[PDB]
Amino acid sequence: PFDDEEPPLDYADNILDVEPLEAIQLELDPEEDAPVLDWFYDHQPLRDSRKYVNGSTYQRWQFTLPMMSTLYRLANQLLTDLVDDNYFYLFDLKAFFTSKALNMAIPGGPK
Amino acid sequence: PTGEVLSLVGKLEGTRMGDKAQRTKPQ
Amino acid sequence: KIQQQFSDLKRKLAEVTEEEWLSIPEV
Amino acid sequence: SYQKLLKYYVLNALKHRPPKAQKKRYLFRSFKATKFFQSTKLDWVEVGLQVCRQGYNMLNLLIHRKNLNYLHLDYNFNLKPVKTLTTKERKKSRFGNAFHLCREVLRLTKLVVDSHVQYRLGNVDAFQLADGLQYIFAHVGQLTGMYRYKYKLMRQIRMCKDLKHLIYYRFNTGPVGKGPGCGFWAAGWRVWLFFMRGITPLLERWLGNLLAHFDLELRAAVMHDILDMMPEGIKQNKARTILQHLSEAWRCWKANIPWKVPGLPTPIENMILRYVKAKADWWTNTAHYNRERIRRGATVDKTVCKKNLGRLTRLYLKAEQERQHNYLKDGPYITAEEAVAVYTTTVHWLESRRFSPIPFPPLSYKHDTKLLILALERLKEAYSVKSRLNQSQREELGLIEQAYDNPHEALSRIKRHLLTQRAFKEVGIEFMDLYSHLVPVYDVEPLEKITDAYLDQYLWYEADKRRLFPPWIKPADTEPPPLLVYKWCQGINNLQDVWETSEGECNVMLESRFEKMYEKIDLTLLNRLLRLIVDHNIADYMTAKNNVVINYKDMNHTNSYGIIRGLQFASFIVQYYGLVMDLLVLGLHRASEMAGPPQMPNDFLSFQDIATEAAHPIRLFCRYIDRIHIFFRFTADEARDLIQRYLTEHPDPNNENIVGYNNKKCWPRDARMRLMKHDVNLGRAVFWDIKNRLPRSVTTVQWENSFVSVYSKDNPNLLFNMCGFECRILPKCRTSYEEFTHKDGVWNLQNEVTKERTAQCFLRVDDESMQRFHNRVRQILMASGSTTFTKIVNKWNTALIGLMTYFREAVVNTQELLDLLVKCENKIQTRIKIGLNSKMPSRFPPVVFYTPKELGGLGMLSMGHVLIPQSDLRWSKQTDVGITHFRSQLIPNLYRYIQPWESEFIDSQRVWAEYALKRQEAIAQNRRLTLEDLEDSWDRGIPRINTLFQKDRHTLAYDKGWRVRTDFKQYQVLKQNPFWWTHQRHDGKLWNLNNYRTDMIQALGGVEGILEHTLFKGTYFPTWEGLFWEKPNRRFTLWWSPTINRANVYVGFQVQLDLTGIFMHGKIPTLKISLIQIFRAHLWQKIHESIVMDLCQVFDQELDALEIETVQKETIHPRKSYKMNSSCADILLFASYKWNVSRPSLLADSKDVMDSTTTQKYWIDIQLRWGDYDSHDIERYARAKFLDYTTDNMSIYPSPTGVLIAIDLAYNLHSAYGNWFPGSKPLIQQAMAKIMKANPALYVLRERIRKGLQLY
Amino acid sequence: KSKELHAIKERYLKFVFEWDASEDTSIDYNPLYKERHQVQLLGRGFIAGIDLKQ
Amino acid sequence: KYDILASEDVEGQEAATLPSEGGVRITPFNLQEEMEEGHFDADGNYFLNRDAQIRDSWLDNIDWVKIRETSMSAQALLEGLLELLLPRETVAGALRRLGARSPQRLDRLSGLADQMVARGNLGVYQETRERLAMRLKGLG
Repeated sequence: PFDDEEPPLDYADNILDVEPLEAIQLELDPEEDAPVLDWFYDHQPLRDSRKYVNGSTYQRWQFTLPMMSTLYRLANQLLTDLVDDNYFYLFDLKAFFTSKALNMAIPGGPK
Repeated sequence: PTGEVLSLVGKLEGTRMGDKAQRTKPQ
Repeated sequence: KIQQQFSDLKRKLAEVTEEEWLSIPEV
Repeated sequence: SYQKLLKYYVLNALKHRPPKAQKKRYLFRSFKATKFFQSTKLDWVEVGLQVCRQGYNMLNLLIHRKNLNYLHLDYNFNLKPVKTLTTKERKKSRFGNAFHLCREVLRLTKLVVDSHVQYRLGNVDAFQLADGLQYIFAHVGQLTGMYRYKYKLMRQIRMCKDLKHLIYYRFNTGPVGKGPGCGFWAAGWRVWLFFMRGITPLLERWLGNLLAHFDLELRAAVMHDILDMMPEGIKQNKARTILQHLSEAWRCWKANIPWKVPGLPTPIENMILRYVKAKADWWTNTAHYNRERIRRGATVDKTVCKKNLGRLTRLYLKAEQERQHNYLKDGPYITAEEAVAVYTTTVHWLESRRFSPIPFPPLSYKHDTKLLILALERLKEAYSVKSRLNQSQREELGLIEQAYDNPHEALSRIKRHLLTQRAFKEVGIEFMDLYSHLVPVYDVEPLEKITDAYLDQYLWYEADKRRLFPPWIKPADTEPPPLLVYKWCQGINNLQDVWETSEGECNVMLESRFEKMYEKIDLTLLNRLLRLIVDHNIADYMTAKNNVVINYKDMNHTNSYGIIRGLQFASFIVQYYGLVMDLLVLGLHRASEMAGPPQMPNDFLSFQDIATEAAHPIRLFCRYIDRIHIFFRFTADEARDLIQRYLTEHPDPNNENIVGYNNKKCWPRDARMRLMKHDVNLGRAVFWDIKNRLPRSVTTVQWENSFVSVYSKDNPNLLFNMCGFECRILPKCRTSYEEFTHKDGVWNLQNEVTKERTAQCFLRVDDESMQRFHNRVRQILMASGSTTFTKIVNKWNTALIGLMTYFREAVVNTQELLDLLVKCENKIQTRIKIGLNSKMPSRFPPVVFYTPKELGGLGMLSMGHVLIPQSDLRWSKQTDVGITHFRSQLIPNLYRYIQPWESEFIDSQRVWAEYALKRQEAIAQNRRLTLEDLEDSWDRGIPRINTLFQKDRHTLAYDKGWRVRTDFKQYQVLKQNPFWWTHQRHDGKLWNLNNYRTDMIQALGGVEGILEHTLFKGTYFPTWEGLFWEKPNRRFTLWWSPTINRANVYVGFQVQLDLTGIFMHGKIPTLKISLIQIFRAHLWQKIHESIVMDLCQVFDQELDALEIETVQKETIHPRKSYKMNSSCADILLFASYKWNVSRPSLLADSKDVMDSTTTQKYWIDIQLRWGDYDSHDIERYARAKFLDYTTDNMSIYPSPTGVLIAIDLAYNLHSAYGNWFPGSKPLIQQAMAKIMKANPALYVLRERIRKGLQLY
Repeated sequence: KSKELHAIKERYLKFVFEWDASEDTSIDYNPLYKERHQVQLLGRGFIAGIDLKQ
Repeated sequence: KYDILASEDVEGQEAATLPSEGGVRITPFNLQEEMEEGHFDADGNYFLNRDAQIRDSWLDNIDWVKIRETSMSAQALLEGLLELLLPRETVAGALRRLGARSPQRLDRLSGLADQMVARGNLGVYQETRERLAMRLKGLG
């Protein structure tokens, strides 16, 4: 990003008071995303709300079902949407362990 | 094209062992 | 160790007297 | 990528270890507890900038703490040296891999933090920032280069690439096209965080540091224990005396002597004995380990390896002394009744043969002089032409030449030694280090050597005369081992219905070793046996000869049981004992049936009548020196009876006979022996039957060293290992069911009566033979050391020739041997390269190796697929017309130039039948067969037809048993003989590679094409035909210098030579010293000065007629001669008028166009160069330098118009590209012609390089 | 068929940044192990990552 | 061992002084440095002295020769910090009380503390005004 002979820019001179550009944030719908609309994009959401999070140490979380449903809908793009482990038949940890022990390779599996 | 020597395995199809072997004439 | 194996002969070494010491020949 | 990710997932889940229990200790709490740290709350970007600057400062402090200032670490963490870096300075700047790993980690941190700073300033967008971060975390090997300082980092780099592939191909779907728009950096970021978890302790330890004779040891410990148990007063007298006694005990143990010091105290002696025993145990263990490492292939120096062997010699010598001791204690291991039984067997056999006992040689034997000459010649074979002749070595030659001088006194001396000499001198022994097994070699006194050699020749001649040895005994003089295998296969295939198994008949092929044959020959029983077939005095001589003390360095024993096995007549003794063993094995009836009746004895494999052939299970028998090969044929009844007898003697209830069965693992599973119960039981039964006939005390046949292959209705293949050949006979009617083309390894066996192909014999090379060859090459590389490259290539060529002429078709069939051959060829080339230069080159031109020795190259015989690049067949030749370029492909392989064994045998049979016909038609004509006849059969016949026209052919006709003698030569001569199987004198020459050399020269590109890569064109010799060499690695590397110092083979180079115009692509120190000596005393500057002076004189002589005012010697800087980067003016012309000069054209550009301009001053520049093979084109060099210097700033030229003549000293080439005025072009051409005809300094350089090349 | 028989017979008788394609698996002969039937998830479940409209 | 050939044997070893020219390095005309690196034999070989040392992959191959590219008085400082320090406070306490953002007063106090720790005592930020006042009295 920077030249090879320029000392790093001082934070107090060129970055301290500069208003940063907007970050990547999805436009949460006001109604269908109500449970998570208020705290979704925070450094540590719900940290100061003793109802939902253990405390300042941020070591335990208790959530309500309407919030879990919203979080589950939002992340569907990263989710397999399978309901079973039959999909991994002969393609799971035990199968790969056996193939390694038997010195064989399942097609599409590790060698 | 390196100068490394390659195995003859699979490269003998067009050659026999006896071809190009010649005989000399008395001096 | 090596001295652990040689300990028996080392203990039996002190049994010898001094009359046989200056009489030890050289090669 | 998917599969590779899954692999590491499974490995993590499997290699997972429980987290160890510990006590909570936190580093940062400890830091905050001290008063040196304080806490605040800052923006992440500010802390990133602080960490970047802190790391930069800490690296600078590490660099500057040794007070050096010649390396600069910029802000992006690039460590560039300030100036050209000195060797002493190249030792202080050695920081370690940890330093550069930390520097590159800080570079990664700097990249991330600067990316965030770019985002914060507003230079880039959030999406651009995320894309940049993913690019950083994925393209880290292309942005940092950490992997150089730790190789394990390629795992992380490949994992990041795999994650990139997995993520992108889901990100880039539908409307999202392929391109740089993805910023899902959550995976690579994690991968580069778990790396920092592991190396953090390592780098902190480094920064923590940087910042604020086992046997001798055991002997020393034993001596320290003795001193601890010792009085303090006597420490300067007895400590050395005790150590001296321990050294004497060690020396005696090495020599197997009973060391004893009566003066030494009993406890002191006991402690010394314990120390000696410990040292001996350690020495034995170390010697065994080192021998195993050497055999496996571990590399060590020849001196320490020789020490290890000599250690092994002492162990074997001690074991042999012990064996003689047990025989002296246990007496004759053979029983008296066994002795009389074998003696009765032999006397019955010999009286059946009506044998006439060999008499003592009378005084006036018709051939005694002939046999003496043969013995002396055979002895001389050991002494090759060499300058290493010690007192005993020269004594032996003095004695054999004296015998040559007066044969009669020598014969009388021999006869006297036979009649009287019973006590002899000690025989020295060493060992050939065949990495598989150690072979003893015995050194006999030269007078005894001559006596034994004459006895060997005489006895072999008489036995061949009297037919003592039946045809089954091998090796025979009429037939080499490769023909032994062929005749054995044909004899198997020509038996009556040998391949029929409808009734259930089974063929059994057995092979064994006669274990410990030489060792277990009782000398008294030996004497008794020899007394029948030879005179009693001669028998007494030879038996007394093996009762002789054997010595090595210091350890000596007498041999009472074994045979010396190095004596000249040991061949005859072993071949007679083997005959007696054959009488034991075959029995008198079957032995007589095979041998035939005495007046009409049968050949190798034939009987008088087929009924005689089918009168017993044993159809064929063939004993080598100690190997035995027996071929049985059983009916169903016979096989079942033998199986029943064996199982009665050795019951097998649980079918355990299938466990210890030796098989030929080299063949495919369907081609091996199939271990069915009936076949296994039959093989075990026949082996047990054969073993029972031999008494165990005389000799033993061991199962684990034997191989019994059964051919029946279950096993369709017959297998045997004969004389190093791996043969597998497969009948056509049995499991073949396939049309076959001609395959090199396959022998088309046919029935001798119906001429129909009934079987195929597939051939292969023995695993033992391949390992022996591999160990030979390993010896060649390991024992190379300081030897010349020519000697290494000669040894490799000898090994390859021996292997390829012995195993002609077998090597072609054996793929493993082809791979081994290519590997060994590459290893030889690599060792030559390393000797040439330590750095391993790229694409070394093979023209260096494969060029014939007379042509300056090494002359490597090739057994591999080498593709000569088309860029290596280009050469240029310069005449007055100019430089002319020409071109000329696979390097020929040996195996094409050796005739296959099968074709050789059929041609030999046909040609010798032709010779018989020609000989009878000629003694009908009463003349002798001349050279004009048989000329079409010159290099044909396994006994080469040429042997009929030798001078010693009459003398050689009395040399009997020469093949077995050659086989036993390895047991007497310290040099391994690749040609142990054939003799040049008797069999002739069986191979011809002159055509190989000619096709070699053609393939490398002709004589010219080979010479182009050489320095020959520098020698300025008009032709190559009339030159000669003076018989060298320095001369070799200098000769091939132009093609070795090229930029292609070595890159990242072109360090300039001092006071010289030479670029050395790569540190080639041998080429460097050659070039220093060849350009001594400012030779390059003298060249430039003298050529400038010659041009100035030429131009002064041609001043007026070219319209010239004067010629000015432009000021030439002393280093301008070797100034390539820029240039200056050498010769300046003043016209006094305005010249009309043309467009810059080459010297040979007879067609030139006017530049439509005029000038007054004309500068002439000369650029000297050392062209390599790739860049010796003087015309391109001249044009490029002229067009670069004119348009250059550091090259000041008085006028835009001028010429730049470039002279290639390496190839004696020239070209001028600059402008030309009237008369300048032809005059300059005449000038360069004259300058290269008679320039004093150019002639000096040419003469000097000729001296350096040693080429006259 | 031919690869079928060959498999039967066989059974019974430098810094490389990118992975070598020779290390690939799933180069199979049985059409059932190449053209695997794709899960449809009742037409309502979908695979993660890939665009939904596709 | 074979006698290492002398640099006089090859002769013509001009004492070149220039280290490089036009980027490319200038090798020495004398084999003294090369002999030191690896000794010759009596027949022009190059047995290299076995370099038994740490591994520096950067150093063994440098990118093919790479690219070839006032203090105030101690009493004065103590007096300034004491005048700049409020009652019943350490220097760190003053920094905390003035850091809830006079900015220039805070800057001066932190600077004085930084110089003071640069003097050689690291216990600056853990000393109340009473301790430093007593220290100033002791030196005064």
